[PDB]
Amino acid sequence: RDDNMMFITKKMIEIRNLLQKVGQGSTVTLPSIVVIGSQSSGKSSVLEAIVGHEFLPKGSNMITRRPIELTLVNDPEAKVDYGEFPDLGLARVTDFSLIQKTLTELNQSVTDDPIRLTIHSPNIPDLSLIDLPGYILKRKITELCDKYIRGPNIILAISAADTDLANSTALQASRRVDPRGERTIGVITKMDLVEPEKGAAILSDRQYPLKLGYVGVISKGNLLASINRNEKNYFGSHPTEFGPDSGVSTGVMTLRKKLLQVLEQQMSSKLNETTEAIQRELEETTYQFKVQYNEQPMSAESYLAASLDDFKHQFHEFASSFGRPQLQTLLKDALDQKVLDQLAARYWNRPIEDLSPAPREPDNIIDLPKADPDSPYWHRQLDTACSGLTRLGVGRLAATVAASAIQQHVEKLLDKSSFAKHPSARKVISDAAATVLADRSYATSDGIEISLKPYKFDPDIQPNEWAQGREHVVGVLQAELEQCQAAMKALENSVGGRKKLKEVMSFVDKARKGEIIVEGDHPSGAGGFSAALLARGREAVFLRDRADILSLRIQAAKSRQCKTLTNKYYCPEVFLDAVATKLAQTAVLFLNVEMLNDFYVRFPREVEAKLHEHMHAGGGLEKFAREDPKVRRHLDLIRRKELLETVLGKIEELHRISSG
Repeated sequence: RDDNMMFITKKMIEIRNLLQKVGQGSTVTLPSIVVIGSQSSGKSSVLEAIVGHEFLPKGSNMITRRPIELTLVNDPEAKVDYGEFPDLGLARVTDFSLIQKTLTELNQSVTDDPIRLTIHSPNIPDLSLIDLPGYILKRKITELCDKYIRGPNIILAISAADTDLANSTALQASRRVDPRGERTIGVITKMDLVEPEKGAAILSDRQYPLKLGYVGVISKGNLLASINRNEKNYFGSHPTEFGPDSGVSTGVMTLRKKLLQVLEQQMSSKLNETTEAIQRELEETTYQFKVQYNEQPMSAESYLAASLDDFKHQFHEFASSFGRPQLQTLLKDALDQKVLDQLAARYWNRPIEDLSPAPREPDNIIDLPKADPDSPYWHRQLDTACSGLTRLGVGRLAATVAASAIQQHVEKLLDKSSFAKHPSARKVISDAAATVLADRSYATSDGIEISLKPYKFDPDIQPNEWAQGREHVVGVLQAELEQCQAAMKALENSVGGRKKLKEVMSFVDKARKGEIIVEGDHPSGAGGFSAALLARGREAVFLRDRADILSLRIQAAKSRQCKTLTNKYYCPEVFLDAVATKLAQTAVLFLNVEMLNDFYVRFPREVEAKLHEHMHAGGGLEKFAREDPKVRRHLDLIRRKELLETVLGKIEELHRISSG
């Protein structure tokens, strides 16, 4: 008739689960029933726990590496037998076969954390037992068991009637950690297959007595009531031995009632000291919240928003920094390299292989200053050079160059930004920039080609542009010369002595004249030189000839005859650089408007949308907060304080219920 006892035990198991949810070792907890049993005694254990409420998944092949915190609720007003998982909150399971597949899947998965469980049934009384592995690597299981039983939990030991009592590791360890036998109750299972003379012997024992006594039961829809009826009728077979007025106590209902009483008593006793300790740790947590974070509230979404605004301000400063002259230098450099490409491909020497060269005799690159001004060869050469340079993918070159530049700045800005950690969000940002630039790339390119269409027809060069082209050509050409000489010296140091590479140069020059010819029947050795030495000699001769042409053409570009633009066909370098600079600058105008400005406008919106879709689609906002240690400690402190507050509230409500 102790409905109020039922309610008070319910409130206390609730507050226990709350304390468990503030964390392990981060607070004091309330006791509960710990069950232990030997191999046979533990099969009878899991079977006992089954029949203690209703059929649930146990046994079979179990790792038992993780305990199972069963928290039961008295379930009036609900007419369906449903059990739910707290970690998978708000998810209910109707059939315990699904619970079978789930918790046995957690079994096969195997941290040492115990899985919590909650089951509601009107038949079952609210309780709080935890099932750890039964005794049978095996040293570790006994370590965890010992650790669990040493603390003042109400330990529930089971023992099969077949095994001797002094042989059961369940009762033996029960007596190991509890010599008085004051906080342990015993259950003798599989008791149907013994004589009731054994029943009185095992259940009523003076060899290893204990308070709370032993309780013998035979454990094995409507399975609860079925096992109940079996308990009621089995004892009619031998009523005088274990029946009314017999000292022993049996059946499942009595075991459950006793469990409720003992749990209520032990828990209620520890309740006062636990309560005082919780009040202390709430005081301390509040103190740390004041001193270290100045009581500043924090949420994951707040962190994400603030850091995103920081990144946006940083990007704004960058965009104010970037502008158009940077594009000017970038494009003008790329077109410098293109000018070099054209001049080499149309005027200068080629790569080197063993076959002797075609003569190219009628006109040569060095007679250019003193050649016929009306020369069809030179006219055609400079004209096809300019046509080739202009009718090149200058649009796609500008688009891809500006794209790589912007993306590089975005990744660097990210490196210095608040998104240094959280690599997932960082990748979302970078990929957003990449997709915006990719979207604008084609339109930028095609538009640049259209804007260049009039300079493709007549890129008329003004004298000032010509002088600019002269000054720039000198620097570009001389820089290329220095690169050639550096690669030459590197070739010398690579091959060995300068004299050796000079010898291989003599051989390659000999093969380049008529003085010697070689056939390709043996591609391993030609001359007194190896195949690799020969290849390196070819590259060395190429570098030599290109270097000589380069210095000669630098002197020619510095000549007085190149001062005026009227002999453009005599000075292709300066002319091509003038064309390159002009194309570069007008392409830079169109690029800056179209691609750059579209990036400055679309980039923040794309960041916002893709980040939202990531954080809300992946549930990755909470993990995003978890990634940074400082904010993780901050949110952990806030959650801890809130949890302790709600716990104290429940305790005060309970104390109100039992005081008035």
